[PDB]
Amino acid sequence: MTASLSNFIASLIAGGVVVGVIAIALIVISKSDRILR
Amino acid sequence: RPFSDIITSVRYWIIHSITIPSLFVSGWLFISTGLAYDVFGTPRPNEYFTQDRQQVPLVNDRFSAKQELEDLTKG
Amino acid sequence: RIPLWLVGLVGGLAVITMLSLFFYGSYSGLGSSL
Amino acid sequence: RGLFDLVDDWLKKDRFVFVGWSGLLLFPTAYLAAGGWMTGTTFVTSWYTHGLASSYLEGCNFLTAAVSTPANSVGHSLLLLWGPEAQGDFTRWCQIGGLWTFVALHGAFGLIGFCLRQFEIARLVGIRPYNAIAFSGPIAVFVSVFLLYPLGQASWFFAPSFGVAAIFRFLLFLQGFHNWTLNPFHMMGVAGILGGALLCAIHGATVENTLFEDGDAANTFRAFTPTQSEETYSMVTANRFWSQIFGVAFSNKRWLHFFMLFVPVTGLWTSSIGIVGLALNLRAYDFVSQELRAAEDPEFETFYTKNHLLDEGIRAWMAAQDQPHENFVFPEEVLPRGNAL
Amino acid sequence: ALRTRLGEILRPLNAEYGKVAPGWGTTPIMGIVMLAFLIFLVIILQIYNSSLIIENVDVDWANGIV
Amino acid sequence: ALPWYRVHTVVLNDPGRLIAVHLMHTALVAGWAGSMALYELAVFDPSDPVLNPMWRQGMFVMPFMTRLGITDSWGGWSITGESVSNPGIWSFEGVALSHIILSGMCFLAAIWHWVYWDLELFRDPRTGEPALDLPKIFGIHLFLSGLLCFGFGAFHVTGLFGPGIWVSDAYGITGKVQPVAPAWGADGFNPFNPGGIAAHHIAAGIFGIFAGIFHLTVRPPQRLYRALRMGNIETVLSSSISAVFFAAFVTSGTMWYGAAATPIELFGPTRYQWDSGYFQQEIERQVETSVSEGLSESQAWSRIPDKLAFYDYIGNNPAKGGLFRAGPMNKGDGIAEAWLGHPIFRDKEGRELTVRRMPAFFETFPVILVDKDGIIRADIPFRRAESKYSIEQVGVTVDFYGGKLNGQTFKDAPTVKKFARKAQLGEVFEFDRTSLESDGVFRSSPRGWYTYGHANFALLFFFGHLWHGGRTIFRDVFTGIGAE
Amino acid sequence: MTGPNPNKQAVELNRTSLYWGLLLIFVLAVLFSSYFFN
Amino acid sequence: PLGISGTFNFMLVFQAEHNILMHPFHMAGVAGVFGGSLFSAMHGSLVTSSLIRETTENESTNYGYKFGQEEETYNIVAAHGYFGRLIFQYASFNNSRALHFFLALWPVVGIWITSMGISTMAFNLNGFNFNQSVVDSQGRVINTWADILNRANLGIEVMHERNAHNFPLDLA
Amino acid sequence: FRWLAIHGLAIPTVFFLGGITAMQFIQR
Amino acid sequence: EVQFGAYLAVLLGTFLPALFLVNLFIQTEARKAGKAGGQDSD
Amino acid sequence: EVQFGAYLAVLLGTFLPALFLVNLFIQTEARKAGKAGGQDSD
Amino acid sequence: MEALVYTFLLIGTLMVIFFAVFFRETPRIL
Ligand code: CLA
Ligand code: CLA
Ligand code: CLA
Ligand SMILES: CCCCCCCCCCCCCCCC(=O)OC[C@H](COP(=O)(O)OC[C@@H](O)CO)OC(=O)CCCCCCCCCCCCCCC
Ligand SMILES: CC1=C(/C=C/C(C)=C/C=C/C(C)=C/C=C/C=C(C)/C=C/C=C(C)/C=C/C2=C(C)CCCC2(C)C)C(C)(C)CCC1
Ligand SMILES: CC1=C(/C=C/C(C)=C/C=C/C(C)=C/C=C/C=C(C)/C=C/C=C(C)/C=C/C2=C(C)CCCC2(C)C)C(C)(C)CCC1
Ligand code: OEX
Ligand SMILES: [Fe+2]
Repeated sequence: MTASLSNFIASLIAGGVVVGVIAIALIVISKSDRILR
Repeated sequence: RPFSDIITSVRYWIIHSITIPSLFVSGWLFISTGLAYDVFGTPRPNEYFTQDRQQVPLVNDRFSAKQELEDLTKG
Repeated sequence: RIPLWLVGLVGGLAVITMLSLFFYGSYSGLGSSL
Repeated sequence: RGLFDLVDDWLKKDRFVFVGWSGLLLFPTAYLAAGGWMTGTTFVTSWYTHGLASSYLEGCNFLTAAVSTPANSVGHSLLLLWGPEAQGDFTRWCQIGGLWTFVALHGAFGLIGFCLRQFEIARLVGIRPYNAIAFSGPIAVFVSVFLLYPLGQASWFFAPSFGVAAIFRFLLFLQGFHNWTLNPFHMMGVAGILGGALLCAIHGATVENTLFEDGDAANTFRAFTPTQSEETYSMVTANRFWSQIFGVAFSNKRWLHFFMLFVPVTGLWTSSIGIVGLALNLRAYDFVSQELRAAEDPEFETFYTKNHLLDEGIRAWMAAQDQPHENFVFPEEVLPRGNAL
Repeated sequence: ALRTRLGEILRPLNAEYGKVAPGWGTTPIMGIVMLAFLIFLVIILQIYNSSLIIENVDVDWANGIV
Repeated sequence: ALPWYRVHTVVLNDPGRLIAVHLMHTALVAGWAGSMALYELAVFDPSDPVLNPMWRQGMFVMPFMTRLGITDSWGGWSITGESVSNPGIWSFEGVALSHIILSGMCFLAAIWHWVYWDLELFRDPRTGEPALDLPKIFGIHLFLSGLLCFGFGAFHVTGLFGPGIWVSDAYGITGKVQPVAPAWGADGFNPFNPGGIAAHHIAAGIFGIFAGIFHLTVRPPQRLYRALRMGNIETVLSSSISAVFFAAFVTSGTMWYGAAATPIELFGPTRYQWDSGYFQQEIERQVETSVSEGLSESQAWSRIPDKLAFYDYIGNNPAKGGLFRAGPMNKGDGIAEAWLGHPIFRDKEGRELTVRRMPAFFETFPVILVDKDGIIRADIPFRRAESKYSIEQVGVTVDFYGGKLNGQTFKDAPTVKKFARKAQLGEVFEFDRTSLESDGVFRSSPRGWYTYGHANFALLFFFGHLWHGGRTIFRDVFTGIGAE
Repeated sequence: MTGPNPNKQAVELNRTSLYWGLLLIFVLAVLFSSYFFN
Repeated sequence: PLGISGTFNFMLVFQAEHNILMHPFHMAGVAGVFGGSLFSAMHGSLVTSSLIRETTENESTNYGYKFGQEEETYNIVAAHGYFGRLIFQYASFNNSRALHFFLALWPVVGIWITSMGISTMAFNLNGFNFNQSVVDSQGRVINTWADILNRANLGIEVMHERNAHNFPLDLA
Repeated sequence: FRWLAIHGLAIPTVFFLGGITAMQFIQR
Repeated sequence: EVQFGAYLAVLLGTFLPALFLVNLFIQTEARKAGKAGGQDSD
Repeated sequence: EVQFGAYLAVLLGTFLPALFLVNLFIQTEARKAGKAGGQDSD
Repeated sequence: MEALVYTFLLIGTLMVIFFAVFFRETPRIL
């Protein structure tokens, strides 16, 4: 609700999408590059 | 593919004969157009000292440090 | 196909043009105490 | 089968650089500590924090460039880019000295992520994890100097800046103000570093000089196939050599190579304990029996009291320009000079 | 292998050994707690560091009631 | 055939003697804390708790008894100074003697639990081999620690059934053991709020009660039982150590930076109360309001307590001591007697000169007299030849206000130089250096020593996390690896 | 009592590791004495 | 001076009068002993990692080596595949002879070069001197880290042998 | 593919060397 | 003036741990002479 | 005022002869465990 | 009185160096 508290939760959301776009890209490519049995 | 088989190939040097000078000159123009002094806030040789401020500028506050550097970089 | 020693020659003298350029500007320009 | 198994099989695949699970912590954080240092020594100045020049834009070479510690007014703030000090601006973040904590924090999570890399590869190859335990040595020097030393002090300002000559003043700042060389924890650390360099110079030069003839060529590097079961140097000869030169010698290759692990690493752990004791200013500054005697007897001089007068010169002469935030204005007549210097 | 009277009471607490819940179980419930406890430690550190300012929370030596 | 560094691994496959050993470490820890506190009562002197508190006399474990509510002793003295007729059982001597009696009984129980190692409780009823059900042992032992956390915060701290926490004011003058009502808001995470400590152990005790209710009933998954190796007992030790140095950076952190759980009336002031001038600005503030209420100057400085000026002294900074010098801080310069007063330096022009104060870094510091705007006006010159700012030229006179030098004025250069040197060390005190053979160099407070041990410990236990942790995961290959 | 423990082992220290541990203590005694006497 | 505190009287006075830290031969031997203690503990760990099972878990690890045996006591292919994945493949010595030569090269070359740093600074060919090297366009001296290092050297220079000097320049 | 592995390290390096050669010719 | 508790620190810091390491060697050689069965086992 | 060489007399008069008598007992039990041949001889 | 301890530590260190060189456990093949 302050300047400092509102900016921190926005960084927490921004810290979620940085983990997110790495994770979402990693699941999709792990489907295509599976190893033959 | 082996690494030494890549750089001896011609098709390698076809691509990277354009990309290296187009990227080295962009690193030249990043400096000569005076752009790097404004992104990173580094002083030019003209502007270490000013006419008013003749001492060494320092930050002297925890929380208004952004406002104090708005003071010391206008003049 | 290019011989590999030609590649290390041209890139190797390219580094010398980069390094000796850096020892040039120790005696000219900024940081030269002129 | 499941979703976890496909991700586990993809990361551990044989490829150019082994990624693994630990590469998600190493490769983002190590890339930004290294790139934060190359940017901060090239572009970002120290004109507002220290009142110096520490960039390549400002004429400094490789030696006199650094990523510098922030101001003393910042205190121990983490200096987040979105924080109360920088407030989202990139340019004011760099001028306060925000890249230094950016390098040190993402660097501290690189050394976490690199030591986890050494546990993960050892489990896949199937070996004992002594590389990950010997690398804990250098973790104890990064943490207890770049992190635990400015925390005990007044701010991040008293930390080593990430530059070549900026480490060099930190070596000189720690003698005059702390008497660091007198500390027995450095003395046990020099014994491990000069002792560790000793062991690889001997074991390098004794293996290479008791080699067997495995070929007719004069070059002995050619005569070793890696998958051979015969040992490549005579251990009995090398024992017989040093038992007569030095008097005592290793008779155990398993004990020898373990001893080459213990000696360098312990010198980084014992020296790391002392630098935690200098965050608290618990320094080994004086021998009081030497100091009480030199006060009462103005003729008693040792080499030890000669080092205190060298430290008054470090505490007085550099501290004017060292700490511009405190505004030390010394007169010319208080600075301790010698005779005619 | 010596039956004691206190050993007879506590015996059903040790009688199970190595029974597991088959599958992944309550592992995704745990990670949501661990993601939450990671955010909790970040917040109370930044309160303490004065890098997260909360209104009517001042990190300074306060007058405890005497 | 065990090496000397593996002698205590005979207890790996023996739960019955795992307890007898863990009871013997307990009988030595408890016997230490009893015999340390008996040693401290032979050394403590409750003559003047204002200028000789317990943190000057090097008392280490004694500020941990008075933190949780022990002020009286069987001698009749108290740390609060109020006399008592009877402290009952729980005094300083009662606690010290009860940690000894607890040590003697954990000693005798460890003789039992070592001899009678073969109990049916530790056998597996399905295989017969000695096993410990580590998931349910964790459920029991976490449910107990939920009760002792919630029981502590609700009853000992809040004063429902207990004395409470030592609290204090902002400036270390008044302090007493009192019940503390919890603060549940965001103000609870202010660590200088003592209500946050009560709110913590009440809240987090409930989370520890109902996590033991979880970790009793629900069995581990098949994946996590194999991945974290929960059949092995060393995965308990690998991760218990991680939960122990993590706790030791916190306590060494909040001791060093200060918290409500570390009052400056018990452990001494922090170094950040010298660097920011936390007591210099406060002593002036109680004089700026006194002079504004129509007073003479010497009557304004006489209202200042001797305790408040005693914190404004560089010898009470924990960042001034050394490592291999030993003993209490009273070994430093002697037991303080009285406050000599507040010297005010004025030149022949009449302006006010303040002595520049020594920072915590400098062992030696040149005496410099500075006026209000930062201009160097006087000093004591090293080189006396070309002197331009000496006290003889400037003619600095000293004026005391308050203390035992209340109205006095010294005007000559021999006497002003003696008070200019001792005024850069904070306030000015009269000490007694002949009782303890005080040599003349500063020592450290128990705030400084606690931060030393428990942060050099926590760095060593980080290596134990990597040793015992990598020993758990890699268990099949510690005789060596196979060549195939 | 109960039965004999099957976890009885033996402790070893060869003549080599004696001289390491003796020299370890005396060199730490040489190093840290000067600071303790102060 | 043949002592311990006399060594640090020697090192500090040598710093003020010769500026050894900026001299590139002390730089080439700090790299010799930091590198030397690296490759010591890096080689000593990869042998101890890849030891072959010859003992039990009760006795010592070291007793799986009988003295004078002819069998190799560690899987060298194992430690090559580890370091071949820890950095990358081509940075690993499969040759144990060229590996045990690089352990002898790096420190010894680093201390030959360093000991000819003291030698060339015995004849007053000092290290680098970047004092007052960065100036603005006005010409005022902008400080660097070498200027802060200079003020530490000026403190030791004006205080070493505080009575032996009579003339303004320490020629000796 | 390893084109993202090298060129995350080489595309910056040539860009900074384009700036370090330009700073040799900058004077006051 | 030196601290008189430092004599107790050093001379017990020498003797108590060094006499410990002697004991682990004497019982090592006694077990080796114990198994060997000749003239010294008893 | 007490004699400060008496701490060294007593605490070495305790420890040095008492640690001696412990050693003769430990090597006694090691020889008995040495001959016995089971689980502890090595 | 103080330097007597330092001398005893030094010559006591040189004793165990003497015994380690000459009374060493001589390693033997087979
Ligand atoms: C919670 C604490 C804890 C516990 C219970 C253990 C338990 C164990 N450790 Mg471990 N360890 C710990 C912390 C702990 N460790 C830490 C912090 C480190 C880092 C230093 C290590 C490093 C370590 C190694 C490197 C090894 C062990 C080993 C062992 C096993 C046998 C111990 C032994 O034979 O020593 C016997 C010790 C002695 C006979 C004498 C030791 C003398 C010490 C060094 C000085 C005297 C101690 C001193 C009085 C203590 C003061 C108290 C202080 C701790 C506050 C055992 C399972 C061994 C193992 O893996 O088992 C196979 C082993 O090789 N540990
Ligand atoms: C009603 C809600 C409530 C309230 C008001 C509190 C109140 C508090 N809690 Mg608590 N807590 C609660 C519920 C609550 N708790 C619940 C439900 C849980 C879950 C069981 C916890 C778990 C918890 C933990 C685990 C901790 C607290 C702490 C605290 C204190 C925070 C202020 C402080 O000094 O932290 C200071 C802030 C920190 C110390 C941040 C920790 C981050 C670490 C130190 C980072 C570094 C780690 C690394 C290994 C160190 C080495 C690196 C080095 C280089 C720096 C305060 C007493 C902290 C405490 O007790 O400290 C005194 C603490 O550590 N709480
Ligand atoms: C019968 C119980 C009992 C009681 C009431 C006391 C009482 C006391 N002891 Mg004592 N003690 C006891 C048993 C007891 N002792 C035993 C059995 C031992 C041997 C282990 C000791 C060893 C001991 C020592 C060594 C010392 C004391 C001290 C003290 C005094 C201050 C306590 C203090 O500050 O601790 C503070 C306690 C803590 C900070 C513990 C924190 C617990 C950590 C943070 C737990 C975190 C992990 C948790 C389990 C995770 C799950 C949380 C979950 C709820 C979510 C106090 C008079 C001190 C003193 O002055 O001695 C005279 C002192 O130094 N005690
Ligand atoms: C004129 C020249 C003649 C030669 C001079 C003789 C001096 C030689 C010094 C003897 C070393 C004795 C240490 C015993 C050590 C001991 O006996 O070890 C014996 C050990 C033999 O190990 P093994 O392979 O027999 O062990 C196999 C297993 O049993 C391991 O336990 O040899 C070494 O490893 C020693 C190598 C390092 C040597 C360490 C020397 C450190 C230098 C000395 C530091 C002290 C100096 C202090 C002075 C104040
Ligand atoms: C900071 C930051 C960032 C960024 C990052 C990155 C991305 C970076 C990168 C960067 C990089 C990564 C850099 C690089 C650089 C490089 C360089 C610049 C190099 C150089 C080189 C040299 C100079 C060398 C030399 C040589 C040669 C060439 C050869 C011979 C040898 C020698 C060594 C001499 C971000 C965005 C996140 C944001 C935040 C902050
Ligand atoms: C039997 C019995 C009894 C008795 C008991 C007793 C009397 C107790 C005591 C006990 C004791 C009295 C104990 C003590 C202990 C102590 C300890 C255990 C200590 C130790 C410590 C340590 C070892 C440490 C170390 C160190 C040092 C020294 C220095 C620095 C470092 C360190 C810290 C590491 C009774 C009658 C009650 C009851 C019945 C039975
Ligand atoms: O003698 Mn020994 O140190 Ca070579 O510099 Mn000149 O001389 Mn004396 O002064 Mn500085
Ligand atoms: Fe080797």
